[PDB]
Amino acid sequence: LGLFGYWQTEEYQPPVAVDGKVPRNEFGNVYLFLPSMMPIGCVQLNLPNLHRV
DNA sequence: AGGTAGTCACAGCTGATTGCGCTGAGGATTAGACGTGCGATATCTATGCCA
Repeated sequence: LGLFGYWQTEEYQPPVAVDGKVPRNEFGNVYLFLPSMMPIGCVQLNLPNLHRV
């Protein structure tokens, strides 16, 4: 397991939603450990059953 | 007076229907570090020996 140092890591730049498409990771989701990780043009909503709508 | 076309009333053909089965998205959920008792290893040095 490669433990990279602070000098080897710069910064995570969140993507930008294009043409009404939400960017997704390799697994089809978005990592939202921090608010800055949210892609530009995206909003997180805590609405139950929102995906069905 | 004579006859066959328009029309209405009972038969076949077919899609909708009520029993049942799959998918896809929700809400619930042990193997190193840190410290310790123990067992093997170091070490400073008081004292008696002869040349």
